[PDB]
Amino acid sequence: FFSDFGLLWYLKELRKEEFWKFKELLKQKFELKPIPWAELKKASKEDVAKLLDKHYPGKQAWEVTLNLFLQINRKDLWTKAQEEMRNKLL
Repeated sequence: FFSDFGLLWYLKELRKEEFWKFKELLKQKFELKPIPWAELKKASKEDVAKLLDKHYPGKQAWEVTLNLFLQINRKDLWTKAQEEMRNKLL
């Protein structure tokens, strides 16, 4: 939860139907290659965090997750996460 690049801290806060929509959007500018649905179909929140690190180096994993936070109506997590990042500039 406390790893310097870890997103699981934010992913755990998704409601059950927010998490499912997050996974749905991971399947589809977002030029990169999507995660297969095979991995996503059964994937818990812990599975997704691992899958985001497998398929996207850290900088991209964050950019995709932040953007998806905005699309599933979780602005609060988008701004909490930005805040963690900006705070490390101090």
